[PDB]
Amino acid sequence: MEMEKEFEQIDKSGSWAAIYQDIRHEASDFPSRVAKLPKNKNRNRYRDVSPFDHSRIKLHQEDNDYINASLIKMEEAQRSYILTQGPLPNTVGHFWEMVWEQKSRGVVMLNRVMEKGSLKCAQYWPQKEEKEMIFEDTNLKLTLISEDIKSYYTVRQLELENLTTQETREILHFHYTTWPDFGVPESPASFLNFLFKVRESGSLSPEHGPVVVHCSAGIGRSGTFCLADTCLLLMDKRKDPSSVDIKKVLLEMRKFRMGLIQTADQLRFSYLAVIEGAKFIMG
Ligand SMILES: N#Cc1ccc(O)cc1F
Repeated sequence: MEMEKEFEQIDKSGSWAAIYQDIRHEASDFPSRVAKLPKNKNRNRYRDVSPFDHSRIKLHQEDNDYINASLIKMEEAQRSYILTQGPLPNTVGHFWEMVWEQKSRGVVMLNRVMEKGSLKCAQYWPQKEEKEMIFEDTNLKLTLISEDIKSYYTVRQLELENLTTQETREILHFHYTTWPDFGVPESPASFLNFLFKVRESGSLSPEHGPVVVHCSAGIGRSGTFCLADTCLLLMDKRKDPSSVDIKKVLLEMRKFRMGLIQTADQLRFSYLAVIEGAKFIMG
């Protein structure tokens, strides 16, 4: 079926939970043996969210190459993404090592450091220009260059220096700051505006390594971001945009990382975002 009318048909019939459970039943199951080794317990935020072995990002280190991060490669859309958990106190250096090694231009953050009164990820970037951060375990230095605070999101320019080679690179930090503590946003308008700002920066384009996207677990809000982006790109590329099937795209993405889209409300919100976004691309 088309999307917008499949949408109204699920709303009128109140069957979002049944649709979402079908997706969960059909999703791929692949091994995640490296994630579950005992030496990696303090590298995982949640015991039930792990990268598959076949798609995990490897750190260029001979001691321990593990990080909770997955490469999502979308062949028809010609887009790639790295989805990862919010960094932990003992993985902030690994996080920036990955950004460096994979040649990423942008980092997309969809959570606040504290939500619901608890810490959802480490304070992994510097908050003042004159107070830089040094990660001694991976030999990297990170400096805040500028910050632009808007009503729904903040954009930061950062400098990452590889202290071994003295090479430097500019990284863009796109921080969506207004996702509610419970539920999903009422309108997709500010999320779409944010997606378009990431696109306009070059961070999603083939001349750079894959964008790094995270929330707390790296599957829920993060899944919504890449699902919406890929669906809108396919609608631009194809002769028949109504042929784009969001449930099929989500199942393809779940071949590369488990659990993408965590609730039926997040599924409905993804439909809403793609529907409204398709009108702005042209309406
Ligand atoms: N990209 C892409 C893509 C194309 C067709 C499909 O059924 C699912 C997909 F993710």
